[PDB]
Amino acid sequence: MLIVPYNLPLPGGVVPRMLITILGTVKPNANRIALDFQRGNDVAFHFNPRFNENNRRVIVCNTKLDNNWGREERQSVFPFESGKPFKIQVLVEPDHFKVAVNDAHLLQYNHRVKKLNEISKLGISGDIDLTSASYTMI
Ligand SMILES: O=C(NC[C@@H]1O[C@H](CO)[C@H](O)[C@H](n2cc(-c3cc(F)c(F)c(F)c3)nn2)[C@H]1O)c1ccc(F)c2ccccc12
Ligand SMILES: [Cl-]
Ligand SMILES: [Cl-]
Ligand SMILES: [Cl-]
Repeated sequence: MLIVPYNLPLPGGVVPRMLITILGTVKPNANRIALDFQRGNDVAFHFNPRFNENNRRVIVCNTKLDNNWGREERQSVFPFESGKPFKIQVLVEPDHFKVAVNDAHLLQYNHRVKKLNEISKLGISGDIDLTSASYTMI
């Protein structure tokens, strides 16, 4: 019910206490999903489930500055399943983005991009049916 890739404007950027909620369903034969919190052409926070990286499922997080990817942060907890509905919650906290999937804490990602108020778009892409994408202040 939303078209992927989908752009969600974040007006005035992000700020601590801002909660972003993404609902959708992973496609049957999924390979990849990405959420990109963007500051212009930079990617402040890339959140990238890979369903088949050398026959392993991994989430890769990173930042893109001046077209260059930095040091990846990985982990092995992988809550997504092909064919199944998911909820991703991204809570902006003072020193990191905090991600929970299906109401279970997954990971945190320390802020590398410091101008939070310039992180003004969220891109959602890859092998999903996207139901909804929104934000609220908690
Ligand atoms: O391409 C690999 N790595 C290089 C780069 O790593 C970055 C993070 O450090 C971004 O994820 C880069 N990236 C990812 C995307 C992307 C685009 C989309 F439209 C999506 F829907 C999506 F989910 C992801 N765009 N840029 C990626 O190309 C990669 C290397 C070795 C392996 F073995 C891989 C196995 C499966 C998938 C990817 C690989
Ligand atoms: Cl910055
Ligand atoms: Cl700021
Ligand atoms: Cl896409």
